[PDB]
Amino acid sequence: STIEEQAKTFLDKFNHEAEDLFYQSSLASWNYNTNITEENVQNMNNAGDKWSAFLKEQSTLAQMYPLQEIQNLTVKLQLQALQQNGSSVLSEDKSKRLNTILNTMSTIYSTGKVCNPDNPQECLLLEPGLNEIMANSLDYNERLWAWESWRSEVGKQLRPLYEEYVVLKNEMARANHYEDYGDYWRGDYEVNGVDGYDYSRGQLIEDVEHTFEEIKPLYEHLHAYVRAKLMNAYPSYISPIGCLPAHLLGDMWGRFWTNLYSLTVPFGQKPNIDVTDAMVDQAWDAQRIFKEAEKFFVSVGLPNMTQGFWENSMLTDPGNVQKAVCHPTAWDLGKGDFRILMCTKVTMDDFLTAHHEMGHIQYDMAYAAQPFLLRNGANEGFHEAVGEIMSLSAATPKHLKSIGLLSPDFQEDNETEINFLLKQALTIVGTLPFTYMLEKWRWMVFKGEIPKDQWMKKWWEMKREIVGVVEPVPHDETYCDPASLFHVSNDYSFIRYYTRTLYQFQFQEALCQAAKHEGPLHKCDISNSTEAGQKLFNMLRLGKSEPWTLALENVVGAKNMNVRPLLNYFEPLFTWLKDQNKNSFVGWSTDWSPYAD
Amino acid sequence: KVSGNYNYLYRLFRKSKLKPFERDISTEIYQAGNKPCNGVAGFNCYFPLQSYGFRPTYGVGHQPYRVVVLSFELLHAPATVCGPKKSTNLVKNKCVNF
Ligand SMILES: *[C@@H]1O[C@H](CO)[C@@H](O)[C@H](O)[C@H]1NC(C)=O
Ligand SMILES: *[C@@H]1O[C@H](CO)[C@@H](O)[C@H](O)[C@H]1NC(C)=O
Ligand SMILES: *[C@@H]1O[C@H](CO)[C@@H](O)[C@H](O)[C@H]1NC(C)=O
Ligand SMILES: *[C@@H]1O[C@H](CO)[C@@H](O)[C@H](O)[C@H]1NC(C)=O
Ligand SMILES: [Cl-]
Ligand SMILES: [Zn+2]
Repeated sequence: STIEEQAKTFLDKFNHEAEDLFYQSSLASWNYNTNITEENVQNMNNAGDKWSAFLKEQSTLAQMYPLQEIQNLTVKLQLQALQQNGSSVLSEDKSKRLNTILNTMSTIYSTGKVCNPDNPQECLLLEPGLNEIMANSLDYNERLWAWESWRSEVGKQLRPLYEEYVVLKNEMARANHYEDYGDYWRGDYEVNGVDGYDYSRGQLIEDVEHTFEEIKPLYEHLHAYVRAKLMNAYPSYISPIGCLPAHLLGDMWGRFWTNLYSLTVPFGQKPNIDVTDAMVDQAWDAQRIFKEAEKFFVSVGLPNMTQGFWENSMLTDPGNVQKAVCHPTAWDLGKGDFRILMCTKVTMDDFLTAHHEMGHIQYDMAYAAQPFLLRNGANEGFHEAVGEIMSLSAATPKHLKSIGLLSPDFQEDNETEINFLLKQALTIVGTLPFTYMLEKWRWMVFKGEIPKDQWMKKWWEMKREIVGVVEPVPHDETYCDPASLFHVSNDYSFIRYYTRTLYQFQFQEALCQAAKHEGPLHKCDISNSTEAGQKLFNMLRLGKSEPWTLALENVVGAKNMNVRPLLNYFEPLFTWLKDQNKNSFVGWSTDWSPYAD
Repeated sequence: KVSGNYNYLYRLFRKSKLKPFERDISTEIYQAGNKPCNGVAGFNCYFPLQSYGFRPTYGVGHQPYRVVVLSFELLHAPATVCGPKKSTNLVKNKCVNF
């Protein structure tokens, strides 16, 4: 009779049929992913059409249900999650225009063709052309020309579509009762109805400012170190006191600096950490790799994998007999079913990726009994944060030697420690300032505080001081350089990377504290320690049924994200950087430009 | 079967708790609210039966399990059903017990 029971019945029924419908859709998707066939194309076409229609119909049906302040904070989150119709709140013509613009940008990004004037007909695309051209060759002129040509051929046409896309998203968020699209995206972290733990949308911005103001010192220290190294390499093209060029960062857009580790290696003669020779000697396969993974997670106490995964999933590539994608993906079929897309190779990298994915599946059945919509994290960050904490647990030298892959006689040395910490800092720590800056720029653009005539000028200015990098070629108002990025064109937020990194470092410190480890944090190992596994499972079992702040506070006891674990992790690196950069200039000048004469 | 064994049905929307050993077979239309639905089975009025299909790909803990329960009672009546006897093989021409 009462609306409470009505909502309960609606949610129960929706879960009951949505679990099987999503199982059907995911099995069609997997049959495609291991067998790329046209009938499978029709399969996910029909599956997605039916799923979208069904969810939209029940969203419209539940849009009328009264919200009579229902207790237990259980049906609420579900109904506010399913009540976001999206593009149907406004006229369907605008939704079709939005879909057309999305398709246009996706197709143009997938066809961002650039060709040289020497051979206009014979040229390479973005993938894997520029990646291999500039990830291996170090030709300054060629890299600069390729970067400039890519920007010219993308942004000059992508500027309008991006402008009306931002306008459409902002006005839809206003129709969705939001200040802008950025505030809509920040609404994922919003917590309401939990007194003493509610989180506001501006609280996230203030806290990210607070974290960045202590993240910075390591950032300019590594920036000074890489500037000195590149001056030693290329002094005639890079000023020792100015900002770096943006075309020598290893990747198109400054996401990672790992490609520059070889050029900036402190010791290029010491042997690197690698057991690929051990893999060749012992002929370990994916079966064995997942066997030691199951041993790892039995040692921590967590239930081992379901056998149906063993006799149902694919672990070895089938060759060219059937078409499949080699990109690592973990698929939650539902009903206790989980699958993997990978093309396994005999190396440490595939070892790490396989463990990362399988621990993703582990975290996924950590909340297996949870209802359908709650079979996820409170944000898009718990999944990869868990993946990275277990990756760091498996990557410690103690685990490497103990499992017999590395003989104890090799052990470890200070130079190897410096190399490993430098790789970790370049791969993970370096990404944070750039992602934060671009997310802040996107937030300002959505808020409308950035006029359309100031877009690229403020982009490059924030590059100059906030990021510390300059463009060597001037650009005019026709460009759309911010839209060059992958997920910008795919319309995906980037603060997930920063949140995931902070979460992974915090949980690494908390787990090592639970393991009572002393000394360096990178040497910390969690193997055969039941208390840490149980403490982690205590919150892993809840999933997203509780606010993210509450889940975070379960093990660390802290209400807010902190960078203290990162500083404790990189303190030896910080001391080494301080010792090395005593005679190295610190700071960057924004006014300096490579094109100045 | 590989496609789906949607041949079993099970109720989840009974008004109250079912009495033990009670049959409640009825093709009625459950109601969720105050409007007296007249069998339209549309909004806020759902069919009490839900899909109960199964597939071989399902993992442990969700695959179908056939279950049987045997009911016993001790009301006063002549013996009807009971177990057999030990039946030791016969021995002859010796002082034994029977
Ligand atoms: C992949 O699809 C083709 C055509 O649809 C089929 O002949 C083949 O058997 C399939 N492979 C597997 C492993 O099912
Ligand atoms: C919330 O509902 C669940 C099941 O519906 C129940 O087990 C739990 O006790 C409820 N919590 C509160 C605070 O009412
Ligand atoms: C998985 O754990 C169960 C529970 O102890 C155990 O019986 C089984 O042997 C384990 N599987 C493997 C492959 O060790
Ligand atoms: C877990 O137990 C094994 C068996 O004795 C032992 O070799 C291993 O060192 C233990 N784990 C740790 C972290 O010491
Ligand atoms: Cl840039
Ligand atoms: Zn992952």
